[PDB]
Amino acid sequence: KPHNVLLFTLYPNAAIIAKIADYGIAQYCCRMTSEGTPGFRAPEVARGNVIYNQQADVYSFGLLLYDILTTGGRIVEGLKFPNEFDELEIQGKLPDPVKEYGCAPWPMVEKLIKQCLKENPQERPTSAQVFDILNSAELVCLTRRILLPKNVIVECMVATHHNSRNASIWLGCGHTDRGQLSFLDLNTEGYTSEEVADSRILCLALVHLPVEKESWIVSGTQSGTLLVINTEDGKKRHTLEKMTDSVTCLYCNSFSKQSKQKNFLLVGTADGKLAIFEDKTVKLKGAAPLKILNIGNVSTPLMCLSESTNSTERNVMWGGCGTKIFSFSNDFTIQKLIETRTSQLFSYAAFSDSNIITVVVDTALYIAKQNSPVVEVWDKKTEKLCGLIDCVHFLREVTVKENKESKHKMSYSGRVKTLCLQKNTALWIGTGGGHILLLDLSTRRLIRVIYNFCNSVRVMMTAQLGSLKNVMLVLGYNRKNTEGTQKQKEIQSCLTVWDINLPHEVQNLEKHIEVRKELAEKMRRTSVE
Amino acid sequence: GIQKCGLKVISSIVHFPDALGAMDSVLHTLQMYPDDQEIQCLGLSLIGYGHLLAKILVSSLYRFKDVAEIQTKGFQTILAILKLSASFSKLLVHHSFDLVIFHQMSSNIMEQKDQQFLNLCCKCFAKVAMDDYLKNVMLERACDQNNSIMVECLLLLGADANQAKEGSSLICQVCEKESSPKLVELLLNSGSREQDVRKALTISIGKGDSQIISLLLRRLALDVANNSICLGGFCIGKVEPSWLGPLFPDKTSNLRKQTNIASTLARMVIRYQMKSAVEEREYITSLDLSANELRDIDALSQKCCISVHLEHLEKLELHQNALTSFPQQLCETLKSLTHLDLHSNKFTSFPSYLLKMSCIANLD
Repeated sequence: KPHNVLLFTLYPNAAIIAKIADYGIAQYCCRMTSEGTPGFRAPEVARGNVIYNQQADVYSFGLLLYDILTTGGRIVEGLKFPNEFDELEIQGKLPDPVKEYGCAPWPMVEKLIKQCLKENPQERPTSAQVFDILNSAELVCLTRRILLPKNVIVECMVATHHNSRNASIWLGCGHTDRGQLSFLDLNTEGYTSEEVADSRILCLALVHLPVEKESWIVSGTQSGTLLVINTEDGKKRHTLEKMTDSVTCLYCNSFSKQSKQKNFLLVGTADGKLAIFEDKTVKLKGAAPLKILNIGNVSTPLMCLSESTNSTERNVMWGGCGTKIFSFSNDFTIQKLIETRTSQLFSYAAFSDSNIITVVVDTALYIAKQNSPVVEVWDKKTEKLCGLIDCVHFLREVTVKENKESKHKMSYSGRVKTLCLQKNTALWIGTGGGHILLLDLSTRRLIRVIYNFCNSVRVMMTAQLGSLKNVMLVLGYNRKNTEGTQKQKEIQSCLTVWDINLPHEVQNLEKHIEVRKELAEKMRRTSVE
Repeated sequence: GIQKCGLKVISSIVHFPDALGAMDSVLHTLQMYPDDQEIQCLGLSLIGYGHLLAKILVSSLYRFKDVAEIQTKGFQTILAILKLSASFSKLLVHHSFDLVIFHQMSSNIMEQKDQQFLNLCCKCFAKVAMDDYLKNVMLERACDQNNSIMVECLLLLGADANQAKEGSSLICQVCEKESSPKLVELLLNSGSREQDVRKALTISIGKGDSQIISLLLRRLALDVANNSICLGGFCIGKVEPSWLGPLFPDKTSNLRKQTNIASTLARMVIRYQMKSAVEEREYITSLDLSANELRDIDALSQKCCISVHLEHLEKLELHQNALTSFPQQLCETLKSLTHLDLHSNKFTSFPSYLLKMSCIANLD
């Protein structure tokens, strides 16, 4: 019970925090509360018709996880309804920990409760398992998984950071050839549908103005209709100057070079006709494309854009285009034209002779190609391949024994789909499979691979939510071959929210267990000594 | 003064007809003409073709730490020996090799274009650090001598920092030798047990240090994710504002990147390791000072460096100390304390000015 757990310190990253009082069992194993306290009690022990099992301490522990989650909300209300404090839980009919009591979801432990809270005794996870799935460092960071409606195909997202009271994630749509935006809250999870264009949408961006207290959203679609709608009013829309190819990448920058606040927007067309704009001019129908910088050719489509990590160098932009990476500054002219296909480290060619997908800016440059299981660590000045990090060099090292059938799967699946770089700690790589890579760019490469939570990590980016900032949105997929024989698959997009402190937690926890294993053995020696 | 000519002659014929007590005499001629006439000391070149060989190499390179490119002839010899007798490294580290390989990789080699050389020395170092035990002494023998650059390299290569005696270990040692703050910061941020860091306080508490203490408290008691300072169980005999200073957050603190030096050597060695292995605001609130036996807290009641972060405390615990006479000036400084408890102290009168506090509740 929450009364038999004796805390030792309130410092999270400590070695000895909780300790269950062990005197109780001594008084029982000698003088044999044998039925247990009413509220914190299993169904097999209250009915009294069956001898106990180790699976009784698990149902009792499952409830302990229910009072820690809800911060003792069942007990407080259980003191003025004690006959319903026991019987309500004595059958597995106790309510949802979130819908009843206000608490953060923690959706990888609401599942561990729903396992330790099963009626059948031998169906509850044994004590060794209830710890081996608490030792995971991915259960303690996954903030809330949000099941999207059935059969919704989204491939683009954008967050709202100018409002930190609460946030929403403006999505897109792919299950229709005619595009439509899909607003989505975060605390109410109300998925909203609103058709806004006649061609499928490819990317969005969020432009805010420090005046008038509004933040419009922009939409890039395959036809080229650049449409803009207000945050509040879903009726004031103006389709800007149509482009020639399919818009593929937009952005909102930090370019305040007139001694005051000012900003632009960079529509990435599918040949390089990057039209630059202004932050306050977006309202007018058919704005002025300031400097349309046709970079490549129709056979060279832009597929990404980025911005520097530091603000000291005046936020030098580094955007990809086809296979040719470039950059610019306040001048809005190419100052670098690094090219990757001409790479002299050939083991395979088309990994570099393919389209770019994303590039992140740091003390080096990390680049992603289509169907490329490798990221390319280029350099800014030298323009050389300073590092080549293949994916399966990590995946194939854990997928040796726990994956046996893969011996016929030499045509491996799982390719880099998106990059996201934490401030200075790690690099988040979203594979085409269900994995997500945590690479510590400083010292050691592989931190952990967080698999078996989706099937295709298609979009990934960071955000800040309700003063609990610094989360990492991860929009994966999920497909079930219920009717695979009908050459169709049922896709279920599964947005998640990872605590950005994940690469620390996963290695801070793996030390936390080592120190306790070193103590669990030395404590066994005081018996023999 | 003829041994120079003798070795100059041997160096010629040792090459062409595939010559086969050669190594014996060419060794004693070093000990016979040492520390002088570096020309005969270039004989090291012939060694590239009884542990006395070890004691005569580390003593030769050290005594000529920065003499000339004889290190390039020394390390070439040491590299040639290693690739055929891998066991030899157990003998080098046994001697003064640490004294000579730490100097080269740190004698301002960065910012100097001797890339040809460093690649040699890192290749030589790539083998001395192969054994799991050798790193644990390549490291330990880099902490006695204050060397921040190398102690960072041996950590990115493993070499756990919690292995020396368990009851006693690196952090307890590094705190006795009056080390540099940059040296402690690397052991804590790496693998380092709590039971050893805590013992480093009492060692470093006896002496008055403002930067070696404030780096141990930051790892022992600071929950930045929850804005707290859990200094409860520690039996710190007295608290001073100079320690808690660096714990409170600062927005101006922003640094350069200088540790990249040790990061380069970390991968260069790792590169030669594999290539030889493959082929062949947010003001914190909770401040707990419970078990610290404080007979007085006056040290905080001044206008010290923390008197601007205490004005947002919102909780302060001083229970189970041996306090008395809560200072009048303090209880007017922390104008946002809303949960104060101080019980089991040896008070003898209610201060009666505690209630003058701005926004207090739950006085205990």
